[PDB]
Amino acid sequence: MMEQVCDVFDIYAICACCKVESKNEGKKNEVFNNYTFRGLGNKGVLPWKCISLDMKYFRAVTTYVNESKYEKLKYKRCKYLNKETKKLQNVVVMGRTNWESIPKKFKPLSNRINVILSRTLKKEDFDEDVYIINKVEDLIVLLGKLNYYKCFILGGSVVYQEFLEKKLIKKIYFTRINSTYECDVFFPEINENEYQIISVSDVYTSNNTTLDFIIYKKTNNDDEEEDDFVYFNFNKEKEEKNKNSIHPNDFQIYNSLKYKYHPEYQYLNIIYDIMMNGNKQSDRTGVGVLSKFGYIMKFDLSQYFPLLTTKKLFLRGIIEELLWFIRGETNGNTLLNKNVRIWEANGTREFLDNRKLFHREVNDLGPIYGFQWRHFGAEYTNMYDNYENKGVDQLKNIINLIKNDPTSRRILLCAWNVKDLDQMALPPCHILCQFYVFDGKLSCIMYQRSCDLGLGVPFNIASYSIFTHMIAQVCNLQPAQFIHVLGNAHVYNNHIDSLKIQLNRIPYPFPTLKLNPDIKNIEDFTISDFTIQNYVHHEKISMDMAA
Amino acid sequence: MMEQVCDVFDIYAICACCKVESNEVFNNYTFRGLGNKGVLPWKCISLDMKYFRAVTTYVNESKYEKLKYKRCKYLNKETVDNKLQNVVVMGRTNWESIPKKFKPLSNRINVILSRTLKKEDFDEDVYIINKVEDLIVLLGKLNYYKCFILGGSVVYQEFLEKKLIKKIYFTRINSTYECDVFFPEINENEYQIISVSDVYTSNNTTLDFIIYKKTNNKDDEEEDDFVYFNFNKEKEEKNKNSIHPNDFQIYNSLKYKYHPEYQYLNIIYDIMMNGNKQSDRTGVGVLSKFGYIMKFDLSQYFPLLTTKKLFLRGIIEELLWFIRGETNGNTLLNKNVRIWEANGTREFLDNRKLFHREVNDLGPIYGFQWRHFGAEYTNMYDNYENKGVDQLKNIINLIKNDPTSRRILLCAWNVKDLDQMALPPCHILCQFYVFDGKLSCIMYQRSCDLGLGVPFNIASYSIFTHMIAQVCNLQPAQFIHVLGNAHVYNNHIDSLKIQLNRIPYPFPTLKLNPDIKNIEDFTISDFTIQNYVHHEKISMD
Ligand SMILES: NC(=O)C1=CN([C@@H]2O[C@H](COP(=O)(O)OP(=O)(O)OC[C@H]3O[C@@H](n4cnc5c(N)ncnc54)[C@H](OP(=O)(O)O)[C@@H]3O)[C@@H](O)[C@H]2O)C=CC1
Ligand SMILES: NC(=O)C1=CN([C@@H]2O[C@H](COP(=O)(O)OP(=O)(O)OC[C@H]3O[C@@H](n4cnc5c(N)ncnc54)[C@H](OP(=O)(O)O)[C@@H]3O)[C@@H](O)[C@H]2O)C=CC1
Ligand SMILES: CC1(C)N=C(N)N=C(N)N1OCCCOc1ccc(F)cc1Cl
Ligand SMILES: CC1(C)N=C(N)N=C(N)N1OCCCOc1ccc(F)cc1Cl
Ligand SMILES: O=c1ccn([C@H]2C[C@H](O)[C@@H](COP(=O)(O)O)O2)c(=O)[nH]1
Ligand SMILES: O=c1ccn([C@H]2C[C@H](O)[C@@H](COP(=O)(O)O)O2)c(=O)[nH]1
Repeated sequence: MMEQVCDVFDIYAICACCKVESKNEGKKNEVFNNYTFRGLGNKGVLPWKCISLDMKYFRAVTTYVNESKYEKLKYKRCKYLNKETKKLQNVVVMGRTNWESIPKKFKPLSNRINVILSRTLKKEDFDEDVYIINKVEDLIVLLGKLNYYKCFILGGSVVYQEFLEKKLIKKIYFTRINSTYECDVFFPEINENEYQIISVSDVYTSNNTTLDFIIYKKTNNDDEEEDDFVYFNFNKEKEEKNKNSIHPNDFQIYNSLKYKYHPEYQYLNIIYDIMMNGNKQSDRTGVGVLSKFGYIMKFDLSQYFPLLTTKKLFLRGIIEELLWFIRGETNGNTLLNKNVRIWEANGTREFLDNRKLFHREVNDLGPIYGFQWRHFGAEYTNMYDNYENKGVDQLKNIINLIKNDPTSRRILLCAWNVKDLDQMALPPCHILCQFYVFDGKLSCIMYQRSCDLGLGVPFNIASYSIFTHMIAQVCNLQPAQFIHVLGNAHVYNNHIDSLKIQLNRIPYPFPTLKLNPDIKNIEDFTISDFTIQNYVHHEKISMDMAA
Repeated sequence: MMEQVCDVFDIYAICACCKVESNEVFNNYTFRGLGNKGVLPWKCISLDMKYFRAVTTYVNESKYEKLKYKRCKYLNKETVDNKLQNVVVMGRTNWESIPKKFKPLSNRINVILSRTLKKEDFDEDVYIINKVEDLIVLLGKLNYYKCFILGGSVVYQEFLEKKLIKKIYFTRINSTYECDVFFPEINENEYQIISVSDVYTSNNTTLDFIIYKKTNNKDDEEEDDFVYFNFNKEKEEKNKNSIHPNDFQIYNSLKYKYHPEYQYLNIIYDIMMNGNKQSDRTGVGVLSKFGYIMKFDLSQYFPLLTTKKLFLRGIIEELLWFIRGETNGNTLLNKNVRIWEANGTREFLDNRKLFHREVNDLGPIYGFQWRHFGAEYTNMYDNYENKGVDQLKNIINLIKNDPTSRRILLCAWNVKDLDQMALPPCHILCQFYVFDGKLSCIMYQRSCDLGLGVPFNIASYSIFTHMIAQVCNLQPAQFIHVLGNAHVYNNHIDSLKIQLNRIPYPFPTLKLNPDIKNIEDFTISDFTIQNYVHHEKISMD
């Protein structure tokens, strides 16, 4: 290498970008890409009032130093300048407008060497402990004279534009604010060939927005204990086959990422695991799956709504399904009249006949979820019957227990009624929900005996997440964790190519779910009581690719 | 001038010890069998052999310079002497004991402590020595990564006596053999264990690998990226219970905790550090968390906890009682199995509003749901033959006829019958999975008393997996344990703190009488545990 200025001087950019108005931004038919998050500023200030978690991120990154790693950095810089060889601090560079946007109580930025770029102002115009430079070149001369750890370009847009076009940035630390505000300055459109995303953080809520932290990297375009690790892996040739192979190069992006901390990676990593280590099994008439047995996902509903972003999902159907369940309905026609076709195939004359339900009316699904939720143990007759005060009203029971016996270890909703399995159109995939209450917070475990990772699971995650919110609210609690246990976890072979596409997509910050807060009984919700805010997602995928 | 010679020249011992012939008390000295009649005590353990090969062969050429620099400084020298391999040192008996076809040991500087024979009869690359002192001389003049003392007894004895050993790479063979020669008693004060491997089956024995270390008293680009993602972690606020982790010195002093028993101990450590303080229906406190998974590989071991003593006659009798479909508490009481006694008292049933239920009539619990799900429960004496759904019969038929079915569940949580039960089932369901003639089992437990309950529960369902596997001509693969409400009783904490500071032993094995091929034909005599090496019993209360 002919060492580059950005690598010698460790020059990084840090920014936060929200989404922008854009003539309503198309409206619902909207395309999303990394350029969706581009809003920097409005009227010489930030577009948002306070996002404290971003502020705390920005301070920790820009203040953090590692003394032991100075030796190697001084040598490199001294070598580069062909030269021989206080508390160590980072340098932070601000345009004059950026500097003027910062309230006085914050500046100069604590535990940091403050640098301001200006032509109009000179050192005589500042009271503060700051360096003025009038030239990008004077910054590089200055880093050559100073003891510092890393150099952070803090914006604004004009400063971002010139440091990027000069190829002076080695990584961009980029906050995605997943909300829309009025903006009049924007971050430069990043060239996907110059910079690639290498890391994605967990998703958080701060001040009524979700947000995450991504890292772009510029492209090329007691030691003793370490050996004991090698020894303990003398037998790792069984997972070194990765039985199925499916080729490395099909996951360049997935495998390129260094930190994969976005909760959507719980889903994508299970799909990777099944693709590389799954067992080949028969399924039905030849169809074919890769299968594994026993996974757990955990989703923090206090921080986000885990609606998958690596493809497009609609929730109207699965919400109409959940309301249908809560009503205790088994009538397929109710959903079909709402153009929800989830249960259509399971209600046909042929499907019911092949289940031996010869005496069952078309779209009479029998004693499935709804009936077990409101009437477990009652004799199923038909889908029109009035089952009032027949069987156990489980739903009512668990709402009572959450409200009056919250430390109970017996708050389960169970759909797997052994007596009734053969009368069901098909037995339930979603066996039981158990609830947990601590400190005014409701968590839900859902055990799923059979899990179609390609099609079913993304919707099942959404269903039980919404359900946790509904139970949390009618019992006066805040939603905490939704915990999803996978028994038979499988990828249909038909889905494999579609999933390969999806695995190489980078998740977006999750949306948020809003419930009408006036709804105080589980029975009183209707479709318009549910709102998904700030859903940023990749393009729709048909998992079939054929029909 | 404060540097051990052992640290300079990097002298490690590597041994394999089985158990020896004669309630038994176990300790690290339990495992001391080395040899028998100038030969290994056992026919052939291919996994110990494989481990041996790798550890003694392996070098890191990128880490040698730092070694050559501390070494040549020490000898009051500067240069190499006046492809990097390791050094391997054998006693003469140890040297002869090897079948010729292994000698000299591939890719290794073979040495031989022999006061008797000399260079004469042997090539170059095969050094010989008269004293221990003359080994240091030869390492002083050599290019070698690390020096491994390969035994035998006399050699370990005198190398350990002369404080010359930096670490002991110690294989525990968990079977008994006839033996002439033994490893010395390793002083708990001289040495300490810093690492425990996974447990393995090789040649009809379980074994693990542990590391003793001599006691000290007696791209960084993405290294910073890692710290940025921790910007929002709680430091001492998230370690939010003052259980005082410095009471777990042993637990926290181990580097590598790969023994499957750590799946249990780590969950206890987690609920102690991060658990939520709650009341419960007994009124004693708990620390509780929600949602864990443990997986045990039944093909390699029987996961009976070793960090305390467990008894299994009672839990097997419970299981056989379930399989029979019994709900009669008295059957168990008359066999001195008292698991369900408290749940069958007049006072307990009355407080459960079961005023019309006879003592020790537990109602439609496990056994009744497994063999009669949906039948109308009358009393514990009624004949229920061919009433309700025989789930146990059904899961076995599905395993044999439809093994790729995703509907092989055994469910005890009969919502209709809960109020009639002495108490609702803690063990909600079992799901089964068949691949390549191998049976795995998930058991979902809604309520988990770590400490008293869960250790038994692992054993119960591990045994059941073996029984269903046998009668379906399958091999057991994984038992997978999902914990919903996972709690440590505050009255258990002092006892668990003692337990976490104990190092597991290699697991035992379960042998079933192999003639049994119908789930109903098992009897208590059909179950044996082999090679159960355990720490002292603990009263959890
Ligand atoms: N969301 C985020 O992460 C961030 C948002 N912001 C916001 O961005 C906006 C500010 O951005 P913007 O308007 O582009 O202005 P900048 O903050 O980029 O500052 C521009 C000014 O800096 C000086 N300058 C820049 N480059 C040079 C140079 N090479 N040599 C000499 N002087 C130079 C000039 O000062 P002069 O005119 O005095 O010569 C120039 O007018 C505000 O809304 C602020 O709130 C800012 C940083 C980060
Ligand atoms: N379990 C394990 O990991 C291992 C077990 N073994 C087993 O142990 C037995 C071998 O142990 P053991 O019988 O005690 O024999 P050793 O292998 O310890 O060899 C003893 C002989 O080595 C020589 N020797 C010992 N000390 C010195 C010294 N200080 N200076 C010069 N020569 C020395 C002498 O041979 P001479 O009289 O010729 O000078 C001595 O009689 C066998 O049954 C073998 O299979 C062996 C290796 C590993
Ligand atoms: C937006 C922000 C702070 N976050 C990220 N990720 N990257 C940045 N470059 N940022 O801007 C740094 C300069 C602006 O500073 C402030 C503005 C308003 C204040 F009230 C206080 C401050 Cl300190
Ligand atoms: C027991 C053993 C092999 N394993 C461990 N962990 N530590 C040791 N010191 N070992 O002994 C090494 C010398 C013995 O070598 C052989 C004996 C018989 C053979 F047929 C082949 C060989 Cl190589
Ligand atoms: O909500 C649902 C319903 C169904 N399935 C999938 C799992 C299996 O692929 C199939 C059910 O088939 P059985 O396991 O019942 O055979 O449907 C889901 O993933 N989620
Ligand atoms: O095999 C068993 C039976 C019971 N329990 C524990 C869980 C709780 O500590 C208690 C059951 O009481 P409830 O959770 O149902 O209140 O018994 C176990 O851990 N294992």
